[PDB]
Amino acid sequence: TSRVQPIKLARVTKVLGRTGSQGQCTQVRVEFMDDTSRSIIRNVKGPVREGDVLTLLESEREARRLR
Amino acid sequence: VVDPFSKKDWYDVKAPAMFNIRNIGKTLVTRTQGTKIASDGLKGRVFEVSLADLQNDEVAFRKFKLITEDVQGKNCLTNFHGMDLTRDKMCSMVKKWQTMIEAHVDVKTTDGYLLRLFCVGFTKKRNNQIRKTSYAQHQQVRQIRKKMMEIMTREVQTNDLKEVVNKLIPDSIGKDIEKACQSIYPLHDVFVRKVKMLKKPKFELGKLMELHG
Amino acid sequence: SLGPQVAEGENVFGVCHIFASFNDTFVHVTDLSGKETICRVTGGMKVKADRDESSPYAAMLAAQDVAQRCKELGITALHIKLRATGGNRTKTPGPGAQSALRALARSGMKIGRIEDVTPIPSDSTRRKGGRRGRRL
Amino acid sequence: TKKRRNNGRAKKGRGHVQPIRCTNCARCVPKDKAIKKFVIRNIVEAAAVRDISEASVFDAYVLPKLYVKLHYCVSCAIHSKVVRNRSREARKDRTPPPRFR
Amino acid sequence: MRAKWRKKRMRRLKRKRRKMRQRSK
RNA sequence: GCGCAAGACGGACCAGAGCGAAAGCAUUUGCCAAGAAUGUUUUCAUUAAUCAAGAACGAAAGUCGGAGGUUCGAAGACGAUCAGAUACCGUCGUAGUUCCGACCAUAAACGAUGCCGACCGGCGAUGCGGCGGCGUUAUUCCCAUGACCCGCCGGGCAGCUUCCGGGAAACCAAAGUCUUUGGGUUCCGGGGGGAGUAUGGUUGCAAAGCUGAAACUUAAAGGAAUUUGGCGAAGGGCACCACC
Repeated sequence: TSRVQPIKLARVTKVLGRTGSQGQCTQVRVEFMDDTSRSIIRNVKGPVREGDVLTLLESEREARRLR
Repeated sequence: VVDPFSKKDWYDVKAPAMFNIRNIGKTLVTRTQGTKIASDGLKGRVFEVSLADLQNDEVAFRKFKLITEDVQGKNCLTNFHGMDLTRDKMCSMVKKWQTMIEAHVDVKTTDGYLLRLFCVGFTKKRNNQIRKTSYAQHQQVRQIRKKMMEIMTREVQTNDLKEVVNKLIPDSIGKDIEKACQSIYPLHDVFVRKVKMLKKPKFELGKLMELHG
Repeated sequence: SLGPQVAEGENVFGVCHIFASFNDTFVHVTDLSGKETICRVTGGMKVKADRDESSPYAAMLAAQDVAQRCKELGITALHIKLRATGGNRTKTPGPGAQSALRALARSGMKIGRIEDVTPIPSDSTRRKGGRRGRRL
Repeated sequence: TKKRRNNGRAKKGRGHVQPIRCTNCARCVPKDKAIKKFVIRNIVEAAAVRDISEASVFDAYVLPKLYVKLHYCVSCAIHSKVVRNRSREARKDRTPPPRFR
Repeated sequence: MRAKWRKKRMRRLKRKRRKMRQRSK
């Protein structure tokens, strides 16, 4: 790898539909605090809401669908 | 096992004198060693550069091919090789419910430069036209193609490469084709899409320094 | 491998041919003429499973490695030359071109003109497969 | 029984047309029978266009588009969710689905 | 059985009976 | 990335558009012959329609003799898949695929709908030729030609609607003008199998093509449409006797 990626803390703005085979995960529109202009979509697993901060280990991936 | 990029030299390329932006970029080649020389390795190199990066304020969907032929020390001197249009513009011009016209010649300049030209013409819908198709008959297409062929022929046999490249920087041939073909069937998108080069004469240095100053 | 040129005033250009089929992606960087090359890592180089060699992850890692090598040698500005498998097979680019381009732009370089150079045939030979196609 | 006024194609006074090849498949389908789809797309999506624009030499640069024509066989088009079956009284609708978005 | 392969088997029986008839002359 | 060589093909433009008796036909230019429709106050004057015998053309595959063989690819050689897989899938690959010269006359050769002629509703477009009319353009004036616009006429590929009418219905402006049954003419079918089979003749180098039965056996085989049901069919929702 030879890459120590810095961790990113990001805050959600809205909750999209629940993807997955059995609906275990959901899609959110999440935005960063260090740059409050960049907004990406992520697939998050677990009970989420509007306002919780997610710890992203990488910030350069875009959300895949259920398959 | 050794780094092969430690024995490279960064050269520079220069456009010929009819272009505004003289400096294009940097290309690199290995150092001279024995029989092979860095002068020969920069010989057959063709550069695909856009017109917007070689001129100041013109169309961005035009590209010119430049090939090096001699080097004078950290400066590669180029010459005109070919012309082509960008793929997105050529694909966006071609649309359904219109017919497109192709013509080509094998016209030769006043020196030993044999060129092959290509162009294109698409039919124009009128402003108050209610009809959808607006096609062209075969005899009108033949007359328009002959008109295009003679306009291609008339602008090249009395010129050499310099002022015909100066004419190829705008679409003056395209405007002349569109103006001349208005009495046959009105066209609206006429661009010289491809210029090739078949035959090249013996290499003369004097014309190269006259083409660079 | 050093160069005494200016860096603040202008930038050094190269071109990058991104070839992306449905089973492998290529990130190939040459000079302006294209004869001399700089670096290449394929999408099968990063992931060790040959199932998802055309994955966005492997294209992202390959583009990041290519950008790191290009910053190591000293290429800052880059012209994108996009190509699919072409021919008579298909013309849609594979599933790593956009991810590789976004990873290459996000790495901290400058992007010039994006060009599609996939080979478009003018009625070439017969496509591989029968008259009924590949039934499966 | 006869299902359609035409024969699933657009041949009326010809008798023979040139065949084309499917893109998802390799079946030899006639040109006027195959479901054609001219799709236009940008090189980047709506998420990466900002990342391309912030890392561009030219300010106010127009992103190019990608032009490709797709030829589909009937089973390939119905299995890729391009066209589906509909009612007997709704089969004679000629207009495409609306271009709202 | 579809008519195509029954016609093919019928033609093979034609070939066998024709060969047997012409070799039993 | 720069060049060389070989063969095949003519994308996008390309359409419920055109031509041809059908099979079929898509780069540019040149040569030769042919054809439909439109226009005609031209010419002959019944020369016409359909067709046993006979005759030309005729997809792909197949045969014989040459040149050439890029790609694809029957037979074949393997690798997976599977209980088996001499199948689907993947890598090679012979005849063939291409051209010339000579053969067969076969397709779901389908509009599954013979040809000529007459009559019976409406509408909007389309390709050709001719005619008329306000305006715009090939830069400002006039005329003619091209390009638009509004209409008429004839032929042609077609479309929408219809208590015309028909039909078992699907549907058809013909599949209508049919018990109120007769415009002219050629071919062809009498329940389902045996069977396009036996034999005879005939054509072909061959593969095969045309003509074409009977014994025996059977009470059904089929066409259109409605309801249920089940789809490894599609579109919406639900269930901890389903899942996460």
